[PDB]
Amino acid sequence: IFPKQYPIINFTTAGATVQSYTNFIRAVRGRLTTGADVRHEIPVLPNRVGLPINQRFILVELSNHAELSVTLALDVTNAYVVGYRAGNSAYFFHPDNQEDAEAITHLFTDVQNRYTFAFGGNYDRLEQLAGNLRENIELGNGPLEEAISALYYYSTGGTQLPTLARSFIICIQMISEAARFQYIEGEMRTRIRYNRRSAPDPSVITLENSWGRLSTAIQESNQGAFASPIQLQRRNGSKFSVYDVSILIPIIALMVYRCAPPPSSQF
Amino acid sequence: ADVCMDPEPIVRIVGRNGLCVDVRDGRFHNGNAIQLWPCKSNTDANQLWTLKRDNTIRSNGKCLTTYGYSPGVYVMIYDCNTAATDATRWQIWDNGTIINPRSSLVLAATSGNSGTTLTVQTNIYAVSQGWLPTNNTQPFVTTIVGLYGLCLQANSGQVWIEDCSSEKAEQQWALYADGSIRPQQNRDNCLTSDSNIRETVVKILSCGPASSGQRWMFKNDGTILNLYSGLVLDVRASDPSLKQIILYPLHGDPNQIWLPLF
Ligand SMILES: *[C@@H]1O[C@H](CO)[C@@H](O[C@@H]2O[C@H](CO)[C@@H](O[C@@H]3O[C@H](CO[C@H]4O[C@H](CO)[C@@H](O)[C@H](O)[C@@H]4O)[C@@H](O)[C@H](O[C@H]4O[C@H](CO)[C@@H](O)[C@H](O)[C@@H]4O)[C@@H]3O)[C@H](O)[C@H]2NC(C)=O)[C@H](O)[C@H]1NC(C)=O
Ligand SMILES: *[C@@H]1O[C@H](CO)[C@@H](O[C@@H]2O[C@H](CO)[C@@H](O[C@@H]3O[C@H](CO[C@H]4O[C@H](CO)[C@@H](O)[C@H](O)[C@@H]4O)[C@@H](O)[C@H](O[C@H]4O[C@H](CO)[C@@H](O)[C@H](O)[C@@H]4O)[C@@H]3O)[C@H](O)[C@H]2NC(C)=O)[C@H](O)[C@H]1NC(C)=O
Ligand SMILES: OC[C@H]1O[C@@H](O[C@H]2[C@H](O)[C@@H](O)[C@H](O)O[C@@H]2CO)[C@H](O)[C@@H](O)[C@H]1O
Ligand SMILES: OC[C@H]1O[C@@H](O[C@H]2[C@H](O)[C@@H](O)[C@H](O)O[C@@H]2CO)[C@H](O)[C@@H](O)[C@H]1O
Repeated sequence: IFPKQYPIINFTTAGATVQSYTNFIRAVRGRLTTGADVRHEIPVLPNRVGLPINQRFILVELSNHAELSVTLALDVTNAYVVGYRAGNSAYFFHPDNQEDAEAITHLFTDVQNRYTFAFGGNYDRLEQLAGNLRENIELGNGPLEEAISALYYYSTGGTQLPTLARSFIICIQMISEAARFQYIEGEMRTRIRYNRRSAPDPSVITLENSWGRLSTAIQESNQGAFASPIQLQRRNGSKFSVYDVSILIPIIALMVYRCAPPPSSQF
Repeated sequence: ADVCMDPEPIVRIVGRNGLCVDVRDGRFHNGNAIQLWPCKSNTDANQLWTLKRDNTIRSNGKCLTTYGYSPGVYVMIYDCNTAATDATRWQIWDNGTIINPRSSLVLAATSGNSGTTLTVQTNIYAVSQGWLPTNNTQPFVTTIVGLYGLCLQANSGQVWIEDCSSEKAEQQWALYADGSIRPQQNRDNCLTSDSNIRETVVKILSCGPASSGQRWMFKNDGTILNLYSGLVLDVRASDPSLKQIILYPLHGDPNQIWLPLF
């Protein structure tokens, strides 16, 4: 099927600063959504039913000023990493359904030969394979440099599975998760500004595990909002429950599509 | 999957100074006054409201109804059948307004005194006209981080941006259901600008007038908007040391981008 050429946003961790982080993420965000569907002020991503494969994935090229470079394929419908190309090689997480496995075929069509992992890129799997939870894995510019190098040397043979999986958790959190939430983006910019290496707080973990849940809650909400509180965490492990959309508007940047508007028009 | 199946949640409606929308003395007789009252812990029907698919708000079988379509009339409870169909009708907006679509006469509270009867008034986007459907009766206490990673800080009558000493003369804020941003240690004090035009006069002045200018929205694009004037919170010159947060139109630069860090 596919001709065209997917879109490419590149970032470099080399002389990384809070502005080039910030402009990397607006450029990712502006490449995931088409502007058509905003609901209670947040953008909604495309529906994977109605989508041509040429509109399906965007490409992120990351590099080091310390040599290497890798390209991650983001899926436009959930902003999440499906795989990557390193050198002459292309590696993909194991598609969990028949529609997706056909799609992934169109990603890095020039490569010598594509390899499909036995595991998925859902954190559950990746963190078991790293032997370490997201709370023990640090985030910051210096973690992503390392991760680009680990990703790059799995093609050659440094390889080592725990470390690959730990590099995947760092990339997905500093690109996909930061695109989805202006809270996690700013969290990553606090680390770059002060040269911190820091494991993410309980706040960050809960938002990430609630992305699909907040997208449903906001989309089937009423006006005002919602049929059930979504419970969330503070930076310190605490409390609160959310019953409405207004607190969520400066904190979710993108939502996955759950249901169409009441006709093509609303919010 | 499907067109979005929307619901009908049983929620409290919280509004000026933190008080919940209430059916007076717990009685449902046609004509009884809806009023502002301290929020209750328990399940008394007179403070819980069902947002129905047909756009009526219902405490215990009866609808919140406006007396008439004029600035000044009170809001009362009324059996939905007997009551004039589009006077039982209300829309709840993302920016905290419950309107009755017959001009923009808005649910309002004109005193924030316990027991005040609710009236409908013309829409000037004021604190006495911001409402939140929520069963969460306490405001959200956050730190607001803005230009160069600096925190918003109030020290008695002024507010400016300074660095986040995560314990300091405070810089933790309570964000109320009426749309006000209040300095957490003095909670009957409000982030206030005598807006309409501009400049620093984003002071900390009592919440009591409940003005437009004391009402603020945190938008998706990171700005803190004054709903009324249409201008956003702006650090003068992008210069933290001038110690002034003015009000200015949206250009989109970092000195107008803020974040709620909880
Ligand atoms: C914020 O806070 C308030 C108060 O704390 C919460 O209020 C509760 O809301 C829940 C869910 O919204 C309410 O629960 C449901 O009410 C249903 C009523 O149904 C009618 O059912 C029969 C037929 O089944 C009809 O003939 C008759 O007219 C009944 O009145 C119940 O059906 C639900 O419960 C029971 O359901 C199953 C299956 O039917 C029964 O078999 C079991 O007996 C089961 O126990 C359920 O009660 C609840 O009533 C509300 N509390 C109050 C006011 O009592 C808000 O939900 C919360 N807001 C948010 C957004 O979180
Ligand atoms: C606080 O929160 C509320 C949230 O709604 C804001 O209110 C509405 O503000 C909107 C802008 O978001 C006003 O918009 C204009 O809306 C009009 C029609 O939309 C209705 O019609 C369609 C279908 O016909 C319905 O699907 C939809 O659901 C609405 O019922 C249009 O007249 C406008 O379109 C035209 O504008 C100009 C023409 O001058 C051109 O761009 C085009 O011709 C364009 O077609 C535009 O869409 C809406 O009227 C407001 N009122 C209400 C009750 O919704 C508040 O404004 C906000 N407060 C603040 C301070 O921001
Ligand atoms: O209106 C104030 C307050 O009234 C409570 O109701 C009382 C009522 O005032 C009293 O006369 C009656 O004997 O018992 C009722 C329940 O305590 C409401 O419950 C409360 O919501 C407020 O609305
Ligand atoms: O006057 C408020 C307005 O100032 C703009 O900025 C100028 C500033 O006036 C002056 O010191 C000099 O020209 O450089 C500044 C940087 O542009 C701000 O852009 C605007 O946000 C307001 O803060």
